[PDB]
Amino acid sequence: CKGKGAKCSRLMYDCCTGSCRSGKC
Amino acid sequence: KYAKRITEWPPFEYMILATIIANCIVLALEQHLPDGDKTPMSERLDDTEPYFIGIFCFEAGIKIIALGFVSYLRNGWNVMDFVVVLTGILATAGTDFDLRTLRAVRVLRPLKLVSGIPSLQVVLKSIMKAMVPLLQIGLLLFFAILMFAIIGLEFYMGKFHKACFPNSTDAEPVGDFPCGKEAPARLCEGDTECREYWPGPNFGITNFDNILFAILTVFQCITMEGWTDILYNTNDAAGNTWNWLYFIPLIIIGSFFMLNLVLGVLSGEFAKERERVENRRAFLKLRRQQQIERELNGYLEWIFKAEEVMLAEEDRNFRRKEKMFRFFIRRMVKAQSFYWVVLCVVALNTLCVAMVHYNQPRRLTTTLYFAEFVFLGLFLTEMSLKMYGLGPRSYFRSSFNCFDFGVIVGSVFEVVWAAIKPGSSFGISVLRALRLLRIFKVTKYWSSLRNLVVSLLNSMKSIISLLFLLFLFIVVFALLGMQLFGGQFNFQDETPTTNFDTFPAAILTVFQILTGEDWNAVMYHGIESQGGVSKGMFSSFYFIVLTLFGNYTLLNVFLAIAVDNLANAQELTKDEEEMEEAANQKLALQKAKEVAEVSPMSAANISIAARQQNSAKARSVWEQRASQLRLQNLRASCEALRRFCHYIVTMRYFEVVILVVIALSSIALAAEDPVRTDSPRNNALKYLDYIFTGVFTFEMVIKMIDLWNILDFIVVSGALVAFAFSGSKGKDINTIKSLRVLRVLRPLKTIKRLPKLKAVFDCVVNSLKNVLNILIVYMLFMFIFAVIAVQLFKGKFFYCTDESKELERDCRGQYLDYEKEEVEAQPRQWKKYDFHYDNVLWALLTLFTVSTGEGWPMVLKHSVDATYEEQGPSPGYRMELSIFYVVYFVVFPFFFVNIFVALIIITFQEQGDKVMSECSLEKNERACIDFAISAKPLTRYMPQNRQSFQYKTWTFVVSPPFEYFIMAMIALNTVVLMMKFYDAPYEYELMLKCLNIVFTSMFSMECVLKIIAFGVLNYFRDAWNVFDFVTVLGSITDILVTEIAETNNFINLSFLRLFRAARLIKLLRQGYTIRILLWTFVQSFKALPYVCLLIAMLFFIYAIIGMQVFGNIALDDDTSINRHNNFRTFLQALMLLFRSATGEAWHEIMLSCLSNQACDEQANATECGSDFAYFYFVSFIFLCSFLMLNLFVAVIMDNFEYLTRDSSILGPHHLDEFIRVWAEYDPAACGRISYNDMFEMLKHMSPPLGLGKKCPARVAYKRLVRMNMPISNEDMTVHFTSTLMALIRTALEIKLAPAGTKQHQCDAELRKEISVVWANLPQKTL
Ligand SMILES: CCCCCCCCCCCCCCCCCC(=O)OC[C@H](COP(=O)(O)OCCN)OC(=O)CCCCCCCCCCCCCCCCC
Ligand SMILES: CC(C)CCC[C@@H](C)[C@H]1CC[C@H]2[C@@H]3CC=C4C[C@@H](OC(=O)CCC(=O)O)CC[C@]4(C)[C@H]3CC[C@]12C
Ligand SMILES: CC(C)CCC[C@@H](C)[C@H]1CC[C@H]2[C@@H]3CC=C4C[C@@H](OC(=O)CCC(=O)O)CC[C@]4(C)[C@H]3CC[C@]12C
Ligand SMILES: CC(C)CCC[C@@H](C)[C@H]1CC[C@H]2[C@@H]3CC=C4C[C@@H](O)CC[C@]4(C)[C@H]3CC[C@]12C
Ligand SMILES: CC(C)CCC[C@@H](C)[C@H]1CC[C@H]2[C@@H]3CC=C4C[C@@H](O)CC[C@]4(C)[C@H]3CC[C@]12C
Ligand SMILES: CC(C)CCC[C@@H](C)[C@H]1CC[C@H]2[C@@H]3CC=C4C[C@@H](O)CC[C@]4(C)[C@H]3CC[C@]12C
Ligand SMILES: CC(C)CCC[C@@H](C)[C@H]1CC[C@H]2[C@@H]3CC=C4C[C@@H](O)CC[C@]4(C)[C@H]3CC[C@]12C
Ligand SMILES: CC(C)CCC[C@@H](C)[C@H]1CC[C@H]2[C@@H]3CC=C4C[C@@H](O)CC[C@]4(C)[C@H]3CC[C@]12C
Ligand SMILES: *[C@@H]1O[C@H](CO)[C@@H](O)[C@H](O)[C@H]1NC(C)=O
Ligand SMILES: [Ca+2]
Repeated sequence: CKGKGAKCSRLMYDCCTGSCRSGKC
Repeated sequence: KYAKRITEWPPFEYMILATIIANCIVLALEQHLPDGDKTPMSERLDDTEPYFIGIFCFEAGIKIIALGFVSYLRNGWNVMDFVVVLTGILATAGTDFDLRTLRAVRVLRPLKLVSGIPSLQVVLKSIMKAMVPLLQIGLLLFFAILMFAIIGLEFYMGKFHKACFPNSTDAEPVGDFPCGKEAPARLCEGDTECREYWPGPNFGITNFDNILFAILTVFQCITMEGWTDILYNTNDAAGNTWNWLYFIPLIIIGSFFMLNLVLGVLSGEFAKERERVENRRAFLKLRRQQQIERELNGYLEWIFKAEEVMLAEEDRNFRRKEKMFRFFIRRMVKAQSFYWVVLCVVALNTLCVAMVHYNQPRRLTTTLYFAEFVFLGLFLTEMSLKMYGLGPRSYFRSSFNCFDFGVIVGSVFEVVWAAIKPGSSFGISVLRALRLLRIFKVTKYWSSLRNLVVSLLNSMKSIISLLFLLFLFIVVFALLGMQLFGGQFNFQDETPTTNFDTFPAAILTVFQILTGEDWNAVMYHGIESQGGVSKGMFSSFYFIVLTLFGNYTLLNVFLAIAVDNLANAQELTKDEEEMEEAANQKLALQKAKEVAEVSPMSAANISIAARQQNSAKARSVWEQRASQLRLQNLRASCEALRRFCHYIVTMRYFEVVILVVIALSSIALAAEDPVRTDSPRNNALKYLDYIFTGVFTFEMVIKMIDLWNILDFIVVSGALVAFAFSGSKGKDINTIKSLRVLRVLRPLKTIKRLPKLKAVFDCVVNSLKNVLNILIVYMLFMFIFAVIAVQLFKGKFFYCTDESKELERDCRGQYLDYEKEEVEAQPRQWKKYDFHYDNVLWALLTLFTVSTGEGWPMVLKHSVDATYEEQGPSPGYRMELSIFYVVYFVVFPFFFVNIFVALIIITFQEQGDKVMSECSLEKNERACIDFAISAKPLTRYMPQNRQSFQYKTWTFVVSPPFEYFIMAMIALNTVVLMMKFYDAPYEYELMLKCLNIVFTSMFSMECVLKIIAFGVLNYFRDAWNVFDFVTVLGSITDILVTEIAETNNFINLSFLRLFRAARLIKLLRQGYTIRILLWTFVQSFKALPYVCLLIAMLFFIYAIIGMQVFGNIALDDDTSINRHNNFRTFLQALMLLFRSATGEAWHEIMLSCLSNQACDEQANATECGSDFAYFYFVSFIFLCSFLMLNLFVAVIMDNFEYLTRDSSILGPHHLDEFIRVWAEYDPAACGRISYNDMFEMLKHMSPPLGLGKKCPARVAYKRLVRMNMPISNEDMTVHFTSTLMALIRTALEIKLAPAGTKQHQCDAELRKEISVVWANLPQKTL
């Protein structure tokens, strides 16, 4: 999964912790 | 003709249903790939279309030569079949490029099987019967959305396009948030600039550029899905001073009020439908069969006792020995000893299966492994013994033993399965904990709990049909989404888990959208897939329909079921009491009728024992309305030092000073700095706390020198200790914080000080006590699911920081991370996901967060990717496990929450009267009579001169053409007002401004003309004309400020633009049904202010506690506690609490403050944030919601008589129409009016009340004559005191017609029911 501060997509649900807000985990 | 009779034999229909099912399976087997790729299996399946089309054409061809046409085509289902087959034929023969909209019709093929099963058609008709009253509500909802969108068009239009750009190199915004150019907005950080044009936050989709975008974003904001993101964008684009004032009402009016209205209308519809003859006749049958079984049980007990006596006397003096053993066995399983032993065994089994956690000792694993076999054997032996004793048929007679037998066989299957293949566990041996429900038998709440299950089981057909009809519509929408966005979500880095490629993925996506979680994100992604915000917005219509008609369809399926079954249960329970007591008394009548030789003392025994059970006559308003509806339906069918302290406490002007001291202390709590502890303000508050607690201890000693008192003691002593430890060094800072937090109990002292607030608190407590039992059942079921999830998922929620490593021993060292286009070395560390199922408590927390719907797709992904006990995730390893979550969603958030709501609705006790003895003959009769009692005959105040000028203006203004023209002006003004957009041409803006000018001038013209038409004080008498005057002067002020020089840099004056947006309420008059509903609900809301005060006090207490405990968390971004959502201030804490109450990321906020947070720089502490949040957030979501659910019902019941109208004898609402009609004739009061007007007046009003047709006029001709009439006085006398009285007195509860002689008794009864009205009616009664 993606780490803290990494660029993400909300609909991937691939942030290790937290949600994908404003395009960043 | 001849073909019809010889082909409609049932196997033909069954063969057609099989074809439809096969076609559905083929449509489910399809697969979609991007960029024109195709699987070979799709090519194979495409060949099957001609067969299905030919079969459907044949089936629709045989019906045309057996029913004709434009009668075969009379049925709508036949029309749908015909259009489906026609589109199929066209698609087969259509080689042209235009087939996308023609191939989409195939998604209606599953609906064909609804037309083939008439039971499904009946169920669909029943479910859609409740959506007709809701349509008006929807209209109101639309009126809300537009009304806010226009406002959002006037304040936030073109505000999200500025962004921080580096120095104009290639237009790459450093951040995804709007910024402001040197303003109270979010300033750019570093060396970037707030440049012009940036698409927007969510691909430029959520904005207020024109009316369509505004409507879409407002609708997306009233579903409480991502509204906080838009709030934060507006905050950082224009300052957070006033944005809340736009969004809190929009949530309050658009979400809470709308849901309350929908909830009330649906409950009223259910109540009205429950008392139809076809449903009452089935309920009577269900009750009669239960009553027969209850008697038969005791009679077989009689028979068995006799049989064993016979056998004993025969044997006392082979088959005999085994028969005696069987009788002894059949008696050792019906004793309390066996009951308690088996219950203790079940409890021990539950305790041992509930200790399973991750990384438990091996000894515990082996002990539980052996105990599983021991318990299975014990239960097997108990089942066999009971079956041998009672007998097979008698054993399976009870519905509870069938469940036990099924659980036993499933447990045996699980044991053998796990023995032949060690590994995963199905989780069936935990279901034995449901047998623990037999603890309710020894209670007094068995009948209620057991009648609900008897009601449920009686409706397996309806529930299955309803549950299969919900699945049928979820499968139709999944196929439609597969046709629309199938294989088109690869326009980014990776395809999302929420896609429409396969059928399982599409149906899971549709289910997730139905649960409402992250549906707006899927809408944005699908719009981008269809292409940009320019040409892709039409696809958004797919998600609106799925959201609307999925949000209220579920609420129509699951609430109705509950509102039915629970209600049935209640009735049954109540009946089972009345059918008993009314019989028991009869026995006491026979026990005295049998004895005449001795003075019977049993006659008085029933008299003294009859009033002990008649004290619990609760009879909630639902039951009273049901009884009245039954009466109406049957009637319609028939017609066809101690002294000194005592003086101090008893002083009348003493509670007020204590109350104001409490309030001042509460405000002192509110105004505090959690982070800047070393502040002069905090020192002042410390001083005030000294004086405040000093006065609290001063009012305690003297109050005790002569339950709630304990509370006061703890809040006084708690502060005392804090003061004792304050005059020294930092001794026990933990206790210091605890005692400071304990200070939040100051407002609670008011609960007993205000009688109304205590009353509403007691109402909340009674509501909780009315549902504690269902609460216990819910907790047991959730514990069972938690244990199942622990068995399924424990240990499998671990991961490595790089996805290449799947084991802990490999997750060590450094790894190359490819982020921000710069490879960097990162530590390789083995971590665990935030929400897991390691033990039963963690599973319960995770399942609670899932039940709230927040972040449940994330845990679904983590559960699907789970592989093994100590391995890392593998994507899509176990998709079938999603069944679990789906089942969970069907049970707790859909079924149990709805039965909670229904149980609170049907058991809501009357609080306004608190007694059943006022007149015992009037529920709405008195309400409708008081309407004519209070209001005097208001007139229009026609001119008294009518010379040349004032009469001309009066006639012109009151002319119906004038009001037509003014309503047209309202419509054109609101069309022009929503016609503005972003970056419009200058001449376009000038034209809009000129239209506003001319419209405002016209409205000022009407406002000044009504003055000379009516008068100065006569115009402002009405509360609406003053509103028109205020809004037109506001429009004039705004237009003068816009045209003439504007306020340069002083206090802002941009709110006046709202005034011209207030004219929409001016067209709300024409909604005669909408206006009365809105007024009724608002008036009910204004009648219950103390429950709102209780909710506000809950918010205040929780905000203060959160401010004290979590106030000094670091404001670091990228977490859930940041510059937008924090506990820093009282207002920020309240906003955070509101965000959690609606529910946005409350679990994320909970995780963001737990005991290991980097702490604020200015804060004096080094470790701030506690694990109290686990309680803090979980209780709040419990409390707030409950209070809200108590508020909503408290309004709904207040209007229940309106929500269950069944308008045939409508009297409360027709008085206003009668007044409107009568105001045309009467100039003023005048005392009395002439004779001729009333004869026409009887026809001027609505005919339904007084004469439906020409024939009922005879009854009217009977009302004016044949009885004493005020004709005894002057000939010209009013009859409004004698006509509408007569109609409302004879329409219902009519008794003076059969006799016509005992008028004085009825008059005396009426007068004594209105004894204190200051004797104003005496003249009206004549
Ligand atoms: C179904 C019924 C629906 C109707 C009822 C509910 C409606 C409630 C919401 C009404 C709107 C409230 C305000 C919404 C916008 C908030 C203001 C905002 O975001 O902008 C700040 C504004 C100017 O911002 P900016 O452009 O930065 O200033 C110039 C830059 N140098 O700064 C300002 O000066 C803005 C001032 C805002 C208003 C001040 C207080 C008004 C009080 C309102 C009372 C209730 C409303 C009654 C009327 C309802 C609508 C007709
Ligand atoms: C159905 C009724 C009988 C409820 C009974 C409560 C127990 C089933 C619950 C509550 C206390 C829970 C225990 C309290 C907390 C924990 C976490 C955990 O304890 C540990 O210290 C090990 C964790 C680690 O070191 O990683 C093991 C499960 C255990 C004791 C729980 C197992 C399940 C328990 C025993
Ligand atoms: C109101 C109720 C009755 C409607 C609930 C809808 C369910 C019937 C749907 C929605 C979720 C669907 C589930 C969504 C995803 C999956 C996994 C899927 O299994 C697979 O075959 C995937 C394997 C693969 O292809 O890799 C189909 C079953 C299941 C749980 C589906 C079964 C049908 C479910 C349970
Ligand atoms: C509705 C009532 C009972 C709620 C309590 C009133 C709240 C809204 C009032 C009471 C006292 C007020 C505080 C008084 C003084 C200050 C200091 C100032 O530099 C920032 C605002 C702040 C911190 C105020 C915020 C709002 C406040 C906390
Ligand atoms: C009895 C209750 C309502 C008292 C609440 C009154 C509030 C509004 C009063 C009480 C004490 C006051 C503070 C006392 C001292 C200071 C320090 C000064 O450098 C700035 C103002 C400031 C921060 C005051 C702001 C207003 C204040 C917080
Ligand atoms: C109706 C309720 C109260 C009791 C029945 C619910 C429980 C016992 C049932 C409902 C649906 C079931 C799931 C259905 C399918 C699967 C997939 C399988 O590969 C593992 C087990 C698993 C995940 C089941 C576990 C048990 C389960 C969750
Ligand atoms: C009720 C209807 C018939 C009248 C009210 C709707 C009017 C105000 C709506 C309907 C369609 C809308 C237009 C739809 C498309 C565009 C193109 C865009 O680039 C600028 C805005 C603009 C020009 C909109 C302006 C507002 C608009 C004209
Ligand atoms: C009314 C009851 C149930 C309130 C809930 C009490 C429990 C759940 C709360 C009360 C105070 C809390 C403690 C407050 C502070 C800390 C310090 C932190 O570094 C670790 C957690 C720890 C130790 C918390 C654990 C949870 C805790 C003990
Ligand atoms: C870089 O930014 C500064 C100020 O932000 C501006 O004056 C300068 O012109 C920019 N550089 C270029 C090449 O335009
Ligand atoms: Ca959500």
